Amino acid sequence: MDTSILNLRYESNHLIDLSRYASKINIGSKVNFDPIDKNQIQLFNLESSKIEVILKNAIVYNSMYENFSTSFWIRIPKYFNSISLNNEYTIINCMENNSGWKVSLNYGEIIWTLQDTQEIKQRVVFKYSQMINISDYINRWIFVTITNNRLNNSKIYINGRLIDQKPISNLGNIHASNNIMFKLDGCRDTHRYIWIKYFNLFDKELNEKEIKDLYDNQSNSGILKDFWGDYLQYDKPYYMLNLVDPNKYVDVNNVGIRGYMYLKGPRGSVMTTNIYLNSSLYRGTKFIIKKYASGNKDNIVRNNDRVYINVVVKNKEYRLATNASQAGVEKILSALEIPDVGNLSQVVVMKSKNDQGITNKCKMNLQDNNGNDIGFIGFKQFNNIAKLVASNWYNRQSSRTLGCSWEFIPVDDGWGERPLQ
Ligand SMILES: CC(=O)N[C@H]1[C@H](O[C@@H]2[C@H](O)[C@@H](O)[C@H](O[C@H]3[C@H](O)[C@@H](O)[C@H](O)O[C@@H]3CO)O[C@@H]2CO)O[C@H](CO)[C@H](O)[C@@H]1O[C@@H]1O[C@H](CO)[C@H](O)[C@H](O)[C@H]1O
Repeated sequence: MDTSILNLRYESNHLIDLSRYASKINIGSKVNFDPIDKNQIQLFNLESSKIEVILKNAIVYNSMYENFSTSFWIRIPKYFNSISLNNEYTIINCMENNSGWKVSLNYGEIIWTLQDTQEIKQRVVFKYSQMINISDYINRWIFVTITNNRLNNSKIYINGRLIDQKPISNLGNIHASNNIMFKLDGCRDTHRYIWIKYFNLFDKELNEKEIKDLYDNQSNSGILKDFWGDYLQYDKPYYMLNLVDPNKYVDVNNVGIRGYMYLKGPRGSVMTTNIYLNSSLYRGTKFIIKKYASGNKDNIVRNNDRVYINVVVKNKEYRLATNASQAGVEKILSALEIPDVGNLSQVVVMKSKNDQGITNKCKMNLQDNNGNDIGFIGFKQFNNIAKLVASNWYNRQSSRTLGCSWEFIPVDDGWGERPLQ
């Protein structure tokens, strides 16, 4: 039982339809594909930055009663300018002669619109704030699912969860376009772009289980993610965020075995008046993940990869390490001269999943040199200083949010902050 009417995927050297219908795909000259993952497609605010799918005539939506759904991932750069404030722009267009469906965006909004041949319309909308300290949505990959049941509602899901639903049983015949245009249409911000991936159309209303499964399956959950949702990489400098203490950042008081890594504050804020106000993300000692036991030639960090962690202090690389030999649960982490690590413990097991199954935010399980767990890396308040530690206390704990959850943040043009140093 195959409900896919379009499944747009990058294979070999081409974007192609992997559905049974084999619709034709025309790509403009200014479409960018991410080298690390060519399924990630960047569309600028330019006439030539477009992808047009010409649908088989027989699968064009033209009905009073047929249910259908769409799914895709999107990464939306922060809105930077007041010209975006009240400017709805189409991004995925299947409207013709004022009937059909489309996906549009606006300041802090993702919008679905349906319209019948008598111009009766209904919309469902996801809204997100740009005035939030740490956003789950701004410039981070979002999984969108929209379902349409002609007997009752359109529904919009975000990361597998229902956000909005609205009645559409009053709409009559909807006759959509023969082509789907992926293109910024009516956007007045000349600098705007989006990233998109994994666009699908389905000839049914997807149920909650199907949507959750699709989210889980397209998540690439064997691969660790950076803060934006891209693949976490080796050899790439990252700023660290601890989710349980998000107003602080990592620093090293002094390099060497008598120093320690710790959380210090304030992070401070980035703002453009009445457009955004967020915590500064480009703060503290950068981490670089290094290959240790990975067999893959590529630069991708996978679940259970055994690695080293380097830390950058005054533009020079040091090794994250601890002495595991004294009794005591928490092992304070230091930044060591790489040539002088000696018999200190440094091997880290990178985790994208809680157990074989359940996906968690990044964790780093430090090993001793006999291969026993020293514990997940987090932090411990030693009176007035929160020092970074590895601690098996974390390993024994529920599935609540703990101090061992981290995000890895690289500099990205959709965020727009300037690195201070
Ligand atoms: C709440 C707390 O401190 N939890 C610790 C845990 O501490 C245990 C025990 O819970 C605690 O009551 C006791 O604290 C007493 C102290 O030892 C005495 O010297 C003092 O006179 O009075 C204190 C209160 O009676 O200490 C115990 C440990 O010696 O110990 C575990 C390790 O087994 C953890 O350290 C736990 O704190 C967690 O540590 C985590 C990292 O491992 C992480 O940082 C968590 O933030 C933190 O909750």
